Amino acid sequence: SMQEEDTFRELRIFLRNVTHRLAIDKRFRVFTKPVDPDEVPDYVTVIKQPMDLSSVISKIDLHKYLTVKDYLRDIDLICSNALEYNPDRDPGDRLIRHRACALRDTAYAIIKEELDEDFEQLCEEIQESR
Ligand SMILES: Cc1cncc(-c2ccc(N[C@@H]3C[C@H]4CC[C@H](N4)[C@H]3CCC3CCS(=O)(=O)CC3)c3[nH]c(=O)c(C)cc23)c1
Repeated sequence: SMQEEDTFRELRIFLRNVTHRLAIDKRFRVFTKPVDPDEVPDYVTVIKQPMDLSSVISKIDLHKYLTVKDYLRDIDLICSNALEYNPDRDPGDRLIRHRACALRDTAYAIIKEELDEDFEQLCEEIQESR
């Protein structure tokens, strides 16, 4: 309907704002763009699907997220990837794993405080009717 196009445009607005707020945080710089293959030449082999906050914006714009839940899958992907690709005790790995977890925790916390559950529920129901 028209009532439904609006619902997803509002979602896209919501998600772009949250994503922007993560992307401007200095701790998450490492997650903002796709990996530089010169810096980590084996990344593509170790990680099935790279994900990053730039890509998440592109996906929002491509109407790829119909629910916040689907969005959070990709935030969770950004984080799990980092935990997978940098597992070691060394401080460089610990630092990025911390930041990965902090990204994930921040996203969820913004969403907890700012997403209306009835809005998310409406998004899920319009989605389920397709
Ligand atoms: C500028 C840039 C562009 N593209 C990719 C990266 C990048 C580099 C290194 C790692 N992982 C390292 C694996 C081994 C070797 C050292 C250490 N363990 C680890 C470096 C950790 C470092 C990352 C940059 S920081 O400023 O956040 C401080 C901690 C990378 N690992 C990744 O998972 C990603 C997404 C990129 C990346 C950087």
